[PDB]
Amino acid sequence: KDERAREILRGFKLNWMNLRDAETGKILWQGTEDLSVPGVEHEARVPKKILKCKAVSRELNFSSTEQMEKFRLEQKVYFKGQCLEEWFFEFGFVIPNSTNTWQSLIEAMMPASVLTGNVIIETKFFDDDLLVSTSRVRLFYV
Amino acid sequence: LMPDSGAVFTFGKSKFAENNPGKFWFKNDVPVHLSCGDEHSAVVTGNNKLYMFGSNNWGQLGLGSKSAISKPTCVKALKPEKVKLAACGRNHTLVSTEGGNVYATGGNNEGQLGLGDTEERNTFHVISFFTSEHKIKQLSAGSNTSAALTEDGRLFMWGDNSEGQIGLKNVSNVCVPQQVTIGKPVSWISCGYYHSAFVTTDGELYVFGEPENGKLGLPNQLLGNHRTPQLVSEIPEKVIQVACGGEHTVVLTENAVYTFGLGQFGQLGLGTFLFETSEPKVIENIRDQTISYISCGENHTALITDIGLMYTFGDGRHGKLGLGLENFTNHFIPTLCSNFLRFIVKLVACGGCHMVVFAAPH
Repeated sequence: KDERAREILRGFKLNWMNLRDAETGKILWQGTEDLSVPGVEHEARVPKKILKCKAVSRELNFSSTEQMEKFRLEQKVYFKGQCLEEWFFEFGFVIPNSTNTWQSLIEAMMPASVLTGNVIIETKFFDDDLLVSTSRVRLFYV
Repeated sequence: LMPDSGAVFTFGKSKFAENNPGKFWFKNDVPVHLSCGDEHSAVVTGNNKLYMFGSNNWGQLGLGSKSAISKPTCVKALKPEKVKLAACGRNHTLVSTEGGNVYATGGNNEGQLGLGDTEERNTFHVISFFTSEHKIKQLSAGSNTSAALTEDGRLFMWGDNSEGQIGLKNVSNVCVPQQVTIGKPVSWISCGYYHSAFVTTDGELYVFGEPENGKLGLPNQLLGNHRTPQLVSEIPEKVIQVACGGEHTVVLTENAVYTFGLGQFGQLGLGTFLFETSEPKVIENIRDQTISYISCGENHTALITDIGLMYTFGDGRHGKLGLGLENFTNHFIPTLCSNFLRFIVKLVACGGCHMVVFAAPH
């Protein structure tokens, strides 16, 4: 289990990520940094108006050398160490040596001036019941 | 080593490799203009060359891609042109040339590139409106907003107007330069994130944009008219410079420095527990100190003194205040950059998570 988790991680790469306004389709944020990498506190600077969005459409582009049965994410939104939201997203079967674009809808308030730099998204990378990695991104609302 | 003319110093997140100490210069060339956006930076040199670095996620560096950049990079495409000025917004860059051409690259969601559309670009595209007739004195750019100020005092703005931040009244946005006039020559322009301000030749300050957090410096009864430029009459003395940040504004007069808006990180410089003000307040701490230049980041501020010393205040994250390598604390009063005490600070620009300084040693 521990060796299999390391094998998946060594062959996994997040190529890019975008955030779109679900109604207009306009990109609010886009990045090329691999935010999935564990042990490093990543940072993202998003427009403060994202908090006014009813729904946000996220696209994740990832590559994986290893086959996966049920690639899925558990995400917790922490504000000053307090969990505000818990999200669950399921991709499913990952064909070995493939690159995939995964689209997910995130549905929605505290002011941006307080949230900025104080919000952490904790992402747990799972294949079925196997925890592959845990990564974190600190959010800035500017 | 470093030439007698000095070096460019970077603080905070410039996205350089490691290491890469955060200091550079140019062979037989000198920096003449600095600009910083939310996550990127521009350096214009005396040989009329343009160097870009920082984030390239929207193609705001104009290098022909959206790939990561980890060092100052010369814009090859603009080499036939004589680059004079640059402005960096949230996700876009504006450039003006001596021959009369103005160029733009990067994000374009609200028409901030001035190209007549909303499609993002990764190379510098000419804005056809501007010709050799328009002698550009100053460029400015905020969050999806753009501005150009000419030598004879005409102001042109474009991009987002959803909160009145480009002063075009009822219009939601424009994708081409539009003139903003109150019937007076404009001497200074600053585009903040969601608000903008200009100074007239007779020393009057005009503000417009999002009527939130007190950043316009206007009394309550005038906040409804935020979509058109309005006079800040509460400042009695003649205004010389204005710098607009994320949620705050900084004003230089021939008597004092004024700040207003949000200051939860110390960016107002008005003391440890003064978190905000809706009316302009004098920074009393530097009342005896003459200030020659003001610069505004998203949530920090820099001031160059009469003799080329620098004071900074605001959010200290990643060392962007330029005070110490180990210090990342927020500063609520203007604090001397003692690391530059043996230096003349000649140019400064403040971004979202970084600051760029041109300084020369004694």
